[PDB]
Amino acid sequence: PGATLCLGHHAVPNGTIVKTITNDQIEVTNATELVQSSSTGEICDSPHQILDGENCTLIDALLGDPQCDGFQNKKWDLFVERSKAYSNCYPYDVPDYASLRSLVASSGTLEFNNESFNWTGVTQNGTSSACIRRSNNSFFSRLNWLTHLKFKYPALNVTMPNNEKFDKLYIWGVHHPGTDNDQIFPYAQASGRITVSTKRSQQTVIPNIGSRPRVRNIPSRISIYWTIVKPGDILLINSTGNLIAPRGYFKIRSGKSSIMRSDAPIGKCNSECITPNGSIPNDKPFQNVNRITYGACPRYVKQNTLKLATGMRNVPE
Amino acid sequence: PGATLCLGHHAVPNGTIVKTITNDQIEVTNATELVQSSSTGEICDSPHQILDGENCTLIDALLGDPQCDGFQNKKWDLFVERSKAYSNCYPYDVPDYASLRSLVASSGTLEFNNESFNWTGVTQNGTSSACIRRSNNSFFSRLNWLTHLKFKYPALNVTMPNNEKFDKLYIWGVHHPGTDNDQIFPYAQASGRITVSTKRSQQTVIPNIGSRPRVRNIPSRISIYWTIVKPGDILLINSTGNLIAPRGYFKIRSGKSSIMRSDAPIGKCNSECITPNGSIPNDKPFQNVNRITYGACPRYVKQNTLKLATGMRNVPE
Amino acid sequence: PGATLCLGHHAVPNGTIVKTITNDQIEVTNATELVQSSSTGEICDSPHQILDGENCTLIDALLGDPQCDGFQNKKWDLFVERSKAYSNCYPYDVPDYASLRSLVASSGTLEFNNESFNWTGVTQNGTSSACIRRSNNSFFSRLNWLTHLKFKYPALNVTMPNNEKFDKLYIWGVHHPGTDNDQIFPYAQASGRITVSTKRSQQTVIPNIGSRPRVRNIPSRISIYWTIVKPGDILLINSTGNLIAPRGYFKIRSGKSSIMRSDAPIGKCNSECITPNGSIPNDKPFQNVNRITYGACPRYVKQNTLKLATGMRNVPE
Amino acid sequence: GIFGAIAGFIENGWEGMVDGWYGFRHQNSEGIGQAADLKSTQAAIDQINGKLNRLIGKTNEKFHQIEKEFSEVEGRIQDLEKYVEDTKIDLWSYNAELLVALENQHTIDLTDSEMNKLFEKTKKQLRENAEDMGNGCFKIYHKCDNACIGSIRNGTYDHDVYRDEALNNRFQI
Amino acid sequence: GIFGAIAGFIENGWEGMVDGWYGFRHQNSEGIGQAADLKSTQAAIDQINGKLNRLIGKTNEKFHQIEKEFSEVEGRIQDLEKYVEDTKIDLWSYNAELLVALENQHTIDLTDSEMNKLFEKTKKQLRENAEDMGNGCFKIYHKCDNACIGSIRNGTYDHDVYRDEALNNRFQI
Amino acid sequence: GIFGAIAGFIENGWEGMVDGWYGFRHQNSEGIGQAADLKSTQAAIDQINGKLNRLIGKTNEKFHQIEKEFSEVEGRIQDLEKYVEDTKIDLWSYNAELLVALENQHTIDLTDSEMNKLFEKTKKQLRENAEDMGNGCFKIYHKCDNACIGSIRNGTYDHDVYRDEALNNRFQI
Ligand SMILES: *[C@@H]1O[C@H](CO)[C@@H](O[C@@H]2O[C@H](CO)[C@@H](O[C@@H]3O[C@H](CO[C@H]4O[C@H](CO)[C@@H](O)[C@H](O)[C@@H]4O)[C@@H](O)[C@H](O[C@H]4O[C@H](CO)[C@@H](O)[C@H](O)[C@@H]4O)[C@@H]3O)[C@H](O)[C@H]2NC(C)=O)[C@H](O)[C@H]1NC(C)=O
Ligand SMILES: *[C@@H]1O[C@H](CO)[C@@H](O[C@@H]2O[C@H](CO)[C@@H](O[C@@H]3O[C@H](CO[C@H]4O[C@H](CO)[C@@H](O)[C@H](O)[C@@H]4O)[C@@H](O)[C@H](O[C@H]4O[C@H](CO)[C@@H](O)[C@H](O)[C@@H]4O)[C@@H]3O)[C@H](O)[C@H]2NC(C)=O)[C@H](O)[C@H]1NC(C)=O
Ligand SMILES: *[C@@H]1O[C@H](CO)[C@@H](O[C@@H]2O[C@H](CO)[C@@H](O[C@@H]3O[C@H](CO[C@H]4O[C@H](CO)[C@@H](O)[C@H](O)[C@@H]4O)[C@@H](O)[C@H](O[C@H]4O[C@H](CO)[C@@H](O)[C@H](O)[C@@H]4O)[C@@H]3O)[C@H](O)[C@H]2NC(C)=O)[C@H](O)[C@H]1NC(C)=O
Ligand SMILES: CC(=O)N[C@H]1[C@H]([C@H](O)[C@H](O)CO)O[C@@](OC[C@H]2O[C@@H](O)[C@H](O)[C@@H](O)[C@H]2O)(C(=O)O)C[C@@H]1O
Ligand SMILES: CC(=O)N[C@H]1[C@H]([C@H](O)[C@H](O)CO)O[C@@](OC[C@H]2O[C@@H](O)[C@H](O)[C@@H](O)[C@H]2O)(C(=O)O)C[C@@H]1O
Ligand SMILES: CC(=O)N[C@H]1[C@H]([C@H](O)[C@H](O)CO)O[C@@](OC[C@H]2O[C@@H](O)[C@H](O)[C@@H](O)[C@H]2O)(C(=O)O)C[C@@H]1O
Ligand SMILES: *[C@@H]1O[C@H](CO)[C@@H](O[C@@H]2O[C@H](CO)[C@@H](O)[C@H](O)[C@H]2NC(C)=O)[C@H](O)[C@H]1NC(C)=O
Ligand SMILES: *[C@@H]1O[C@H](CO)[C@@H](O[C@@H]2O[C@H](CO)[C@@H](O)[C@H](O)[C@H]2NC(C)=O)[C@H](O)[C@H]1NC(C)=O
Ligand SMILES: *[C@@H]1O[C@H](CO)[C@@H](O[C@@H]2O[C@H](CO)[C@@H](O)[C@H](O)[C@H]2NC(C)=O)[C@H](O)[C@H]1NC(C)=O
Ligand SMILES: *[C@@H]1O[C@H](CO)[C@@H](O)[C@H](O)[C@H]1NC(C)=O
Ligand SMILES: *[C@@H]1O[C@H](CO)[C@@H](O)[C@H](O)[C@H]1NC(C)=O
Ligand SMILES: *[C@@H]1O[C@H](CO)[C@@H](O)[C@H](O)[C@H]1NC(C)=O
Ligand SMILES: *[C@@H]1O[C@H](CO)[C@@H](O)[C@H](O)[C@H]1NC(C)=O
Ligand SMILES: *[C@@H]1O[C@H](CO)[C@@H](O)[C@H](O)[C@H]1NC(C)=O
Ligand SMILES: *[C@@H]1O[C@H](CO)[C@@H](O)[C@H](O)[C@H]1NC(C)=O
Ligand SMILES: *[C@@H]1O[C@H](CO)[C@@H](O)[C@H](O)[C@H]1NC(C)=O
Ligand SMILES: *[C@@H]1O[C@H](CO)[C@@H](O)[C@H](O)[C@H]1NC(C)=O
Ligand SMILES: *[C@@H]1O[C@H](CO)[C@@H](O)[C@H](O)[C@H]1NC(C)=O
Ligand SMILES: *[C@@H]1O[C@H](CO)[C@@H](O)[C@H](O)[C@H]1NC(C)=O
Ligand SMILES: *[C@@H]1O[C@H](CO)[C@@H](O)[C@H](O)[C@H]1NC(C)=O
Ligand SMILES: *[C@@H]1O[C@H](CO)[C@@H](O)[C@H](O)[C@H]1NC(C)=O
Ligand SMILES: *[C@@H]1O[C@H](CO)[C@@H](O)[C@H](O)[C@H]1NC(C)=O
Ligand SMILES: *[C@@H]1O[C@H](CO)[C@@H](O)[C@H](O)[C@H]1NC(C)=O
Ligand SMILES: *[C@@H]1O[C@H](CO)[C@@H](O)[C@H](O)[C@H]1NC(C)=O
Repeated sequence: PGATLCLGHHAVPNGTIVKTITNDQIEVTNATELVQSSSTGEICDSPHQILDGENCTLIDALLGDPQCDGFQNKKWDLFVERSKAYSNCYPYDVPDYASLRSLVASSGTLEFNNESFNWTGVTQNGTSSACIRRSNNSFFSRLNWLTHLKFKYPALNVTMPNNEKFDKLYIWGVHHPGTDNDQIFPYAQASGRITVSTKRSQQTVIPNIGSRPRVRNIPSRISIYWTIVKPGDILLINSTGNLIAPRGYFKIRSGKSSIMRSDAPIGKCNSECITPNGSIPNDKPFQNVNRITYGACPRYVKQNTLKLATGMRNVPE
Repeated sequence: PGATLCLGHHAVPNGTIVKTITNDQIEVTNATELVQSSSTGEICDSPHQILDGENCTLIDALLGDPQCDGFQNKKWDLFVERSKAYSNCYPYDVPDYASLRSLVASSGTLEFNNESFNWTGVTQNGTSSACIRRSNNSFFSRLNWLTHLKFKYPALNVTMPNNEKFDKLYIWGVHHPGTDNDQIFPYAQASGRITVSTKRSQQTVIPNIGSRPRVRNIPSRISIYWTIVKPGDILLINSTGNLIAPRGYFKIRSGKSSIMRSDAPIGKCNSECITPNGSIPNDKPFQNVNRITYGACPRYVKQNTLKLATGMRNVPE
Repeated sequence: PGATLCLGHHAVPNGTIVKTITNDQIEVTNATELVQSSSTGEICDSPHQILDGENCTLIDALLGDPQCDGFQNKKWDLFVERSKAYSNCYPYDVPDYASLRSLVASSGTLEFNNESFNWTGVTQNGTSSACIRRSNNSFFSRLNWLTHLKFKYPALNVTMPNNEKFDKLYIWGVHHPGTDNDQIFPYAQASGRITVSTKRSQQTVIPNIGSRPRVRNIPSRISIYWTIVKPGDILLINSTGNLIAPRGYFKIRSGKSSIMRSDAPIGKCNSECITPNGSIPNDKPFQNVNRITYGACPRYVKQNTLKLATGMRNVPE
Repeated sequence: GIFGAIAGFIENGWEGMVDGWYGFRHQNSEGIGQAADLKSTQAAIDQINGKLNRLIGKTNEKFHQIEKEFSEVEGRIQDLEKYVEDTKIDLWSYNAELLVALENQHTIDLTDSEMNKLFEKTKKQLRENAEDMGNGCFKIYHKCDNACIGSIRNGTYDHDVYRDEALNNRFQI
Repeated sequence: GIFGAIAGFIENGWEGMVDGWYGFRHQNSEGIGQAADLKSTQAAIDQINGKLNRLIGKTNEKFHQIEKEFSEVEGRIQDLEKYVEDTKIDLWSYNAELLVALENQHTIDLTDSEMNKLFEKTKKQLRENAEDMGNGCFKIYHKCDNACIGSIRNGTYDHDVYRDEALNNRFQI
Repeated sequence: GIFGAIAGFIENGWEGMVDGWYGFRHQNSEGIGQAADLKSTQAAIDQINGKLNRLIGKTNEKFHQIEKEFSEVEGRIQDLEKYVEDTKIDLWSYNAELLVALENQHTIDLTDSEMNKLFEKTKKQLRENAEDMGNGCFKIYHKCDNACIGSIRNGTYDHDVYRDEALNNRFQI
């Protein structure tokens, strides 16, 4: 009689369809998903240092809007800005807002050092009803609104050397009055000029008198500027009025920090990859959750599924 | 005697040469071209909505140069600018011309809504011999050149709320006079200032008196600016002279519109892919006609031919 | 007895490990390196035309700082800027420095043509102790510091047509005085204004009086601007003071020129690929020496080694 | 597919083989049996694990990048930011699509290869004692009990022991 | 190339086979004939059509982009626009070159595979009734008329019917 | 790996074969010899040289680009310059990694293929005069001196000359 010996291979009742170079649908015994397509919906608070902005934008926390006093000197890996944030101080604009937001975000710190500027000849600490701190009229905590002393505002010519190892970031501003009265009451003279300079740079700004639509009842504006001063360089501030002076400098660091816009809640959990939709697992090489990511993340692709065969062709009985 | 049975394969007298991983020239029985390298030389008028600029740039049609009156309120998928275009109105410049051209191009509409600004105290509708419309002196149709009323030009402080669902685009300008006479005749006073503002933004511009090389006999210039006003925000225009006022706003849309520079004729035909050289077929995955494309187009590559084998190796008898 | 016939293949005692799709370490008989990871440390002077900046930045050589007089009218493929470079003339800044540096670098020439501007009414050739040329007080060689003639500085209104085939590049400047005295001594009047224009463009600049930190004992500054004038266009300079005038124009070319920051020595040798670390061989398709390259260069990758198998699997006895 | 065993000369797979990917079925005097071949099974699995090792858990860290959503119209710089991102995403999407298509074609081919290699090895082992029937089965021309079949599966079968019996059965009239 | 049939042990192709890609020529008592094998032919064609389905008519829509030609010198922003575009084009040009080279190597290999598979299937069908001559031809050791050849081409040949005749012819002295 | 010869049914390579990549060892009445096969050797080498021709000495010229190092903090434009470059480098690094992995898998497979093709060609040449032992060796069932072995290596061996001797030795009891 003899014998029969048959060579063969397994099969499964429930195969999965994959794509190949020659066939868009071929059934294999098993496959695995290469595109991460879901999130829990929370931003995990570990292992990255998360700073929830709550009601505050980064720029508001920088300038020192009263609601942002809790942010002083804080550090982050990722600053999270919420869509409910709003400003509640003197109305302002920042020419090239996006750049200042970016450079502070990537620096990753609000560390601020007070300096004693020689402001002799003027009244310091000007305040406004549009910027309430603890029921009192107030102002941005990091800024010093200078006004007349006994109806004179003499020329200011003030210097501050950088003897540190690091770059200093100075934030400052110009007051644009709504009317003639808004120029006379604080400075009691026709017109101001501001020149802020270093060995390597200069910025001059002229106040422009004129009505702007009222914001929290104020038709004036502050325009915010910045100046980086290198080690061994010197800051020079030369003003005849309308100067919103710095109280000191921010430390500028380099490292891995950033900023993200998200309304996802922060959770107590541990995930390396953050998206605005929430943290996502990072086992897969690709993802279609969000193009915006932070951390050790899969690469964003347009496909919502890509199946890698992990078994042979399935040829059921 | 028995038999002989031979296995074999076909061959052709006229094979084609392809490239492989191991050989730069191997002959196969058949191949197909993957790089589109020709055009008919016409831009097909279907299925995209084409707007031929003819003598007009997009910016001229926007401002309302007299030769561009036929463009009022038109829409496009693709605006086509011709190298023969020329301006024939008051000479002007647009700081960041390229951005305004871009944002209007992608909006895809010249839809304009007139608004009634309260211009009491000045003479409206100023005109010039450098801008002829129907034999008469005229001006840009979308702009309102304000001048003195009885040798006075009082301060203007005019407001316009945005109560719409969409962003409004305001185009406006400043007149820079060529001489002292070009300042006195229209405004009859020393110097103008313009501040255009919203809750979120402000732009101030000062006229600068001075001779520029004459263009169509005019040594003055207009400088063109723009302001986007969001729903619920308010436009504020504050001027003491030299204001080229808006007559209303443009609708700003988002969608798939763009602009292309081309001298190709428009034809009556149907093609999904437009290049400046003409429409091209889009059956192939790649093309070397032009890096500039619009529509469902093959991807631009540097190679002028890439042949995909569609048959076996050719081994002739 | 018969015979035995065995088929086989070679092997080597010293195989090399490569990566594959299915195995991260498999031994083959031979392999070759695809990533260039070393340099000699010199920039080869052939076959590209190298211009060693030595103590001079490109911008200093352009303006004509005294130490850079040897650079007049030179051409380069690659301009090499050294970290020891320093300025030794009147202190200056260039708004958008990086753009001017770039456009001159890519033009690849310092070819300068003198022009005779009609400067009647003023004193030409102003000089300074901060800019010593051959023991004498001097100035930037390509710039003309205009001052009063007999305590008057009349309005200047000067024209220069472009009748050439090429674009002309004009470099010019404004003097910002440190004090009132620095305005009176040179111009002997309150304030200057500069408008530089063409048929297609205009730039106006106002001097701003104010103390800046002293650089080589000078608290004033020059701000440098540029203007390109097309064939058939005309340059117009209109000033009432503080103008640092051009002496002519630079030719602007297009071609393959660039600029690189490097402290590597220039050697007498021949290499097509330059990096800031030195020239590198270009036999390999990839390199991990520097992302900055010039010439026929391997493509920068992050890996420091990638081994291509050039033999079979090694299966030792 | 490329070797012709799986979905080729082997008509179908075996749903009842649950302890390996490749194996042997036999019929002899003592009945009909099945056993998995662990070495071919492990060869295929090790290759697939090699691919997975190159794809799973290998992500890159990125930190501060560019903005990718915008609330205002801005023109030229914004157009460039958007185009850079769109360009990047299309290039990665292409990479991902091609990677999976190529890897899957290769997985199908390497699994077919392992089947073919096992078949070939078994054929050579049997020498003149069996004939290939064309469907992955050998007709063995001698009495081949459970220990004999085991010997073939373990690579220890001595063809000389049965050659006289087999030749006599094969080359009969 | 990788299987060794096309441009290998098959000396050359047949220009006179115009109704299929693979096939059979024979010589027997009734003459010399040729017939295409439709199943191998269709197997190769279906795979090539699979590639074409992934390459032809699959383009992406793009609309507003960045500018890519410039009439003025501008410096930094323009340098960046140009570099982004040049970067993109080089990356796509690379993708295109590699795609075609890989696909072509694979097409050559899969077509060789189909030839080899047909040869192997035919060899197994003939059992002990034929010997392989090494050039893609079998010497069949029995009378094999047109219907018999047809039976081999249609997969219906019963080797047992001819085995006695063939063994006697083969193993003669 | 995919054909099963190299690191498969051929147990190991030969360190003493220094004049070719593939070859023959024999044992006969006149001793034990070794000779390289130049045609298989050249086939493998030509394919590898084809890859090298596509990779070595093929660089692209670039000239003025964007800046890639910065001494000052600047924000938005600088962020974009850095991101463009980082994007480019990651995409090229990916291309390089994948290229080498794919090419190496293919080199290993094509070299295994050439070994298999030589084995198959030799097997077919010997017809009924030899049997495959399963380890890349044939048992030849006739007296086969140095000239006879040479004939097999040169593709000139006439199997009919020895067939009677071989059949008688093979099919003995
Ligand atoms: C179809 O194909 C896939 C891929 O080949 C198979 O899925 C794999 O299955 C194995 C074995 O079950 C899994 O191994 C286990 O991984 C666990 C970690 O899982 C998480 O993390 C990984 C990232 O590394 C993610 O991919 C995954 O989704 C999870 O989020 C370990 O915890 C397990 O360890 C267990 O055993 C060891 C002892 O050996 C112990 O040390 C542990 O304590 C624990 O008990 C284990 O290693 C593997 O994760 C799966 N891979 C993938 C990509 O999913 C399917 O099994 C296969 N299907 C069939 C039917 O065969
Ligand atoms: C060498 O290799 C190539 C690719 O394998 C072969 O070219 C293909 O040939 C087939 C058959 O002739 C072509 O099929 C026909 O396509 C027509 C549409 O053509 C246009 O559009 C496609 C995009 O989809 C473009 O690629 C192409 O260039 C054209 O611009 C259809 O109209 C045809 O349909 C006909 O038959 C059907 C019935 O089956 C009817 O419905 C129709 O009314 C009509 O009568 C047909 O489908 C195919 O387009 C070609 N592909 C390519 C990429 O070119 C060569 O034939 C081959 N050479 C040899 C000698 O074999
Ligand atoms: C392991 O694998 C590699 C790649 O297959 C082999 O390396 C190759 O070896 C050959 C032969 O020795 C080399 O060929 C020689 O190239 C020289 C030029 O070398 C430089 O330039 C190339 C770029 O083109 C660089 O890749 C290389 O690193 C060098 O910088 C020629 O000058 C040689 O020519 C000689 O012979 C000819 C006559 O045939 C004469 O015209 C010449 O005058 C001269 O005498 C020669 O062509 C080749 O460069 C190597 N390639 C690579 C990529 O390195 C190893 O040999 C191999 N190892 C083993 C043990 O086999
Ligand atoms: C430093 C200083 O002068 N603070 C003043 C401030 C400024 O003079 C003014 O904002 C400059 O533009 O003015 C404050 O009052 C004016 C303010 O009064 C409110 O009641 C009203 O709502 C506003 O429209 C405006 O008239 C201020 O609070 O801003 C007082 C402050 O001490
Ligand atoms: C609104 C208005 O004032 N329109 C005037 C216009 C302006 O005053 C002037 O352009 C402001 O710079 O001047 C017009 O005339 C002056 C013009 O006369 C031409 O003949 C000559 O070609 C020019 O050089 C210039 O002198 C004008 O047309 O521009 C009259 C217009 O009503
Ligand atoms: C063209 C001209 O006026 N040249 C003067 C120059 C300018 O007036 C001045 O730089 C404008 O700001 O002044 C020079 O002297 C003043 C200079 O004197 C030095 O001794 C001192 O070190 C400086 O602080 C300053 O007071 C000059 O060299 O700059 C003379 C020059 O002729
Ligand atoms: C310029 O016009 C605006 C709008 O009419 C004036 O602003 C309004 O002032 C009233 C009180 O006078 C406030 O109650 C409104 O809230 C203001 N509206 C806005 C939109 O700000 C403005 O006062 C005018 N300026 C001058 C100097 O007359
Ligand atoms: C400044 O100079 C320019 C050039 O000389 C003067 O412009 C010319 O004026 C004449 C009439 O006076 C015209 O015919 C020319 O067409 C003008 N040329 C150019 C290039 O515009 C200009 O008038 C002078 N300005 C002053 C205020 O005197
Ligand atoms: C404004 O302040 C600066 C700093 O005190 C003054 O500049 C110094 O002037 C002295 C001589 O008066 C020089 O020796 C120093 O080198 C200068 N220092 C710097 C940092 O420049 C400047 O003179 C003051 N300006 C005015 C107009 O009083
Ligand atoms: C098939 O079913 C088993 C058991 O339910 C499951 O574990 C496996 O993942 C499934 N496989 C596929 C390919 O769906
Ligand atoms: C944020 O503002 C909202 C709205 O006014 C308020 O209800 C909430 O208490 C504020 N939260 C914090 C943390 O200040
Ligand atoms: C700077 O301060 C000095 C010294 O008081 C003064 O002379 C000068 O006018 C000031 N300049 C400005 C622009 O405020
Ligand atoms: C993540 O958030 C974005 C917001 O733009 C949304 O469009 C996207 O679909 C979300 N994805 C998932 C998986 O929730
Ligand atoms: C060969 O010739 C035929 C008939 O003229 C033609 O249809 C076919 O496209 C040609 N093939 C090649 C590869 O050139
Ligand atoms: C465009 O301008 C040219 C040149 O002046 C003229 O001949 C033509 O009629 C104009 N076309 C239109 C459509 O206005
Ligand atoms: C704005 O208009 C108001 C009201 O007429 C006036 O007081 C003010 O000076 C104007 N400002 C400007 C800059 O024109
Ligand atoms: C398309 O137009 C461009 C203009 O730059 C030209 O350079 C290119 O060669 C043209 N291509 C074809 C196929 O006509
Ligand atoms: C092995 O050694 C030889 C002789 O020393 C050398 O030429 C060759 O390059 C080496 N091969 C490897 C793979 O290291
Ligand atoms: C460059 O400057 C240094 C430092 O002052 C000096 O020693 C050297 O001689 C200068 N070299 C040239 C070429 O001018
Ligand atoms: C330009 O020069 C002219 C003629 O001298 C003069 O009238 C005018 O005021 C000057 N303008 C400026 C801005 O210097
Ligand atoms: C080249 O120079 C750069 C300077 O940034 C340095 O970081 C890099 O490691 C150098 N590479 C080599 C191979 O010397
Ligand atoms: C074959 O190996 C298995 C171990 O898996 C063993 O149980 C069996 O008895 C062995 N049989 C022979 C004949 O070697
Ligand atoms: C084989 O099949 C063909 C149909 O294509 C038929 O004409 C022929 O008669 C068949 N012959 C046999 C012997 O089955
Ligand atoms: C085989 O070829 C070689 C040439 O390399 C020759 O030396 C040898 O004598 C030949 N032998 C036969 C039998 O053809």
